[PDB]
Amino acid sequence: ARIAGVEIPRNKRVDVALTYIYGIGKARAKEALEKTGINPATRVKDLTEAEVVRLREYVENTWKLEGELRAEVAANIKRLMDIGCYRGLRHRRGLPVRGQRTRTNARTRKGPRKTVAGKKKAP
Amino acid sequence: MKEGIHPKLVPARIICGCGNVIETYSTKPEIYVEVCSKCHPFYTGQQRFVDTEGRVERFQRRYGDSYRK
Amino acid sequence: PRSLKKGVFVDDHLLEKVLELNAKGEKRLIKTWSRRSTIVPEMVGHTIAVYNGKQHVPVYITENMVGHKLGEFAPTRTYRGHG
Amino acid sequence: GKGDRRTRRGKIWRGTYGKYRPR
Amino acid sequence: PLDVALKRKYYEEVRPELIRRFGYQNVWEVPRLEKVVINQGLGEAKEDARILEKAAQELALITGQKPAVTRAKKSISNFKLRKGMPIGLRVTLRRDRMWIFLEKLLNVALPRIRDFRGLNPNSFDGRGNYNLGLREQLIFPEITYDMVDALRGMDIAVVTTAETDEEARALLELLGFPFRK
RNA sequence: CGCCUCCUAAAAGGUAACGGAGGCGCCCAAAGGUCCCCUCAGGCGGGACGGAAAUCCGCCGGAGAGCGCAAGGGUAGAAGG
RNA sequence: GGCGACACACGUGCUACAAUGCCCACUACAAAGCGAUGCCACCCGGCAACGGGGAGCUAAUCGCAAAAAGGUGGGCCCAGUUCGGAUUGGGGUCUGCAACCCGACCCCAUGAAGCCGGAAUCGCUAGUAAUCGCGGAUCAGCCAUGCCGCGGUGAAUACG
Ligand SMILES: [Mg+2]
Ligand SMILES: [Mg+2]
Ligand SMILES: [Mg+2]
Ligand SMILES: [Mg+2]
Ligand SMILES: [Mg+2]
Ligand SMILES: [Mg+2]
Ligand SMILES: [Mg+2]
Ligand SMILES: [Mg+2]
Ligand SMILES: [Mg+2]
Ligand SMILES: [Mg+2]
Ligand SMILES: [Mg+2]
Ligand SMILES: [Mg+2]
Ligand SMILES: [Mg+2]
Ligand SMILES: [Mg+2]
Ligand SMILES: [Mg+2]
Ligand SMILES: [Mg+2]
Ligand SMILES: [Mg+2]
Ligand SMILES: [Mg+2]
Ligand SMILES: [Mg+2]
Ligand SMILES: [Mg+2]
Ligand SMILES: [Mg+2]
Ligand SMILES: [Mg+2]
Ligand SMILES: [Mg+2]
Ligand SMILES: [Mg+2]
Ligand SMILES: [Mg+2]
Ligand SMILES: [Mg+2]
Ligand SMILES: [Mg+2]
Ligand SMILES: [Mg+2]
Ligand SMILES: [Mg+2]
Ligand SMILES: [Mg+2]
Ligand SMILES: [Mg+2]
Ligand SMILES: [Mg+2]
Ligand SMILES: [Zn+2]
Repeated sequence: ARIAGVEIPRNKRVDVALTYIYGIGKARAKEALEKTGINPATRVKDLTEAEVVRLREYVENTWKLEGELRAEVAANIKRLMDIGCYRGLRHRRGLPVRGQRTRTNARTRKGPRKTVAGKKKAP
Repeated sequence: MKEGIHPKLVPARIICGCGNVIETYSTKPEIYVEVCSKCHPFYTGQQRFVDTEGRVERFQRRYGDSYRK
Repeated sequence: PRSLKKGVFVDDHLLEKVLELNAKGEKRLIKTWSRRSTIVPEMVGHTIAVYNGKQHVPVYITENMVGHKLGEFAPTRTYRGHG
Repeated sequence: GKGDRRTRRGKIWRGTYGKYRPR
Repeated sequence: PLDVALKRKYYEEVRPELIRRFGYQNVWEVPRLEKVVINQGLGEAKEDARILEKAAQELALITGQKPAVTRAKKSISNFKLRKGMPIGLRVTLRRDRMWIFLEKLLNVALPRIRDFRGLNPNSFDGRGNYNLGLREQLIFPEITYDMVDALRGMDIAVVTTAETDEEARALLELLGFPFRK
C-alpha cells in the first residue's frame, strides 16, 4: 500500500495515477504535483523515493481521502435520514435525491427492472 | 528448531517514510515502509490531520444575525 | 441555493411569532404555511406545524436540522408502495 | 464527451463557460 | 538468547510498572507472554488449488517459522468439506521469535492496517488472553503486493500468564498495544 | 424358512407362539503385526473472510465422543487418534 | 399542495460504449436572426458560475461573437481506460417575494450502466443521408436533449 492507502499504478503518469486514489480527481492531481515540484508526466515506476515520500506526505495531510472521506460522506447521508428531511427519506427508499422523474428511468438508483404484470385487455 | 524447513532470521533494519528506523530481526536484511508507529496519526498525539471539523455544522453556520431585530 | 449576498430567508410573519414566544417563555404550537422558510437557530426546541397542502404536520426542531427549510420535514405525497 | 460538463466539449454543448472553457 | 528491542522493554520498563500498578509479592506472579499463535483459517483451498504452499511460505517469511497444516475434524456437506481435508495453517511462536514478531507487529504491521484506529478493548479472553483478526497479509513488512496471488487474513492469539483481563490489558498496553478505548 | 443383536426369559444355562423390535449374505494391504507418542463429545468466553457447524486460543469437561455397518456388551490405566 | 408520484410497460429523443477516438494549447473559414429597467465592447476581483466598474449602439456602423467539425503541435497506448458521464457528498452563483416538494449554472470530490444491443423495426436517391456548430420564437429564470430555422463538411447505392 504505497499511497495513500492504495497502490497507484506504475507505468502510467503520476497525474493520472494519483486519480486512482479515492478523493483525487484530475484537478487535485495537477495541484499536488505543482505544490511538491514533481513532473506530471513521469511514470510512477520512475519516481525517486524522495519524490515518492514528498508526494505522499503532501497528499495525505492536505486532503481527507479513501476511507476517511467515505466515512465522512456516510455520516452526511446518515444525518439526512435521521433528522429526517425529504432528502433523507429518499436515501431510505433508494430513489433519486435531486428532483429527477421516477415514472421512467431512475435505473441507476432503483436498479434492474423488476417487471410486473400489466392490465389485461378485453377480448 | 528443525533443519532445512525454516527461513533464516537475520539482523534487519526497517525504514519508514518519516525517517524512522527500526532495529529488529527479519527474513529480509533491509525493508522500506510507508508508515510506522512513530508517525501514524492515531499513534502520534492525536495528529488530527485534515479533519478538525467535528463536524462542523449546523449552527456554526451563522453568517449572520443579519435578519433584523 | 440562495445567494449569501442576499439575506437568509424567513417570512418574518413566522419569525415574529417565534420571537414573541422567546420572550414570554415558550412554547406554543405554531401553525404555518411557510414551507419556504429557512430553519433558524431561534427555532430550536419549538414544534412548528408545517402545512403539507392538506394537513398541518407537527415538526419538532433540533440543531442537527438548522440549515434546512421547514417544508423538508413535511412531505407532500403519501406513497406506501405498489400492489 | 458532450455530456461531460468537466470538459471543453461539454461546456460547448451546454453553451456555457468556466474554468474548463474560458472566454 | 538474543537482544530484541521489545523484549528488553518488557523487562526494564514493563515489569516494574506492573508491580507498581498491581503490587505483586512474587517475581513470578507478574504477567508474562507465554506464546503467540497465528492461524490462517483458509479452506478456500479445500478443493480448488488443493495445496497452497504459497500461504505457508509467506507465513514462514513473516514469523521465521514454517506453519503446520490443520485438517478438517469432520466432514461438512454445506461447506463442501470432507473430513481430513487440509483447511488451515497454524504456527506457534514462543520466546525470541514471538518477541520479534510482536515487535514488528506493533511497530509497522498494525500501522499499515487500513483505516486503523486502534485495537478492540473488548477482544480480551476473560481469562487474560487476547485475539485479533487480520484480513490482509500484505500488512506485514516482509510481504509485498508484487509477491501475492490473493489476500489471506489470519487469527492471532496472544497468550499471557495473567489470570485476569485487567492484568493482561495493562501488560499489552504497556508493551505498546494501541487500543481504541 | 439360514445367521447376528435386544426383549419376552420367572437374578446360573437353556426355554415357545403367524409374540415385541432391528440387522447380516459384506468389508480392510491397512481397517493387519509391533514399537513409540497422543486423548474425546459437548459447554461458555475469545478470534478476518466464517455461518448453528471449517480452522485458531483459553477455561470447564470420566467419558455422554470414537471404535467401517444392527444391537448389546466392552473400552481413554484404549479397543479410540 | 398537485400537474414533477413509481413495482412496472410503450413511443419520440439526447449522450455513449472509443484510436477514422479522447484531451490540452495554438490557429483559421459561415449563414440566418436578435437587441433601450435590451445586446453588452473593454478594464479589474473571483480557478469559475458571476460580480463591480464602464464605453458603443435606437443599430449593413455598437454588441450577442467564440462559429464547431477543420488545420498545427504535443499528450494518452487498447485498459470499463485520460473511453462514458449517470448517480451521490460538499461548497458556491444567479433570476425570483420565494428554488423543501420542484430552477438553471459553476467548482472540488464521486466516476454507475454501457465492449455496439433478442425477436423485431425506422429514415434517407445529392449538396440528400451522415456529421458539425450557430440563431430565434416562448421566456424573470428554466428542467430545450423539444420545435422552427441557418450555414460548415460531405458520401454510398438503384441490376431490376
Ligand atoms: Mg480519484
Ligand atoms: Mg420527481
Ligand atoms: Mg533463532
Ligand atoms: Mg434574535
Ligand atoms: Mg472525460
Ligand atoms: Mg516484586
Ligand atoms: Mg471482553
Ligand atoms: Mg492467561
Ligand atoms: Mg508490506
Ligand atoms: Mg436367564
Ligand atoms: Mg451348559
Ligand atoms: Mg478394525
Ligand atoms: Mg502401525
Ligand atoms: Mg464461539
Ligand atoms: Mg476467504
Ligand atoms: Mg460411545
Ligand atoms: Mg447401519
Ligand atoms: Mg403533463
Ligand atoms: Mg430528448
Ligand atoms: Mg431572446
Ligand atoms: Mg468502471
Ligand atoms: Mg460492467
Ligand atoms: Mg474515466
Ligand atoms: Mg448538492
Ligand atoms: Mg424549485
Ligand atoms: Mg475494447
Ligand atoms: Mg459506434
Ligand atoms: Mg425521391
Ligand atoms: Mg459526435
Ligand atoms: Mg439550439
Ligand atoms: Mg428562455
Ligand atoms: Mg430536471
Ligand atoms: Zn514512520
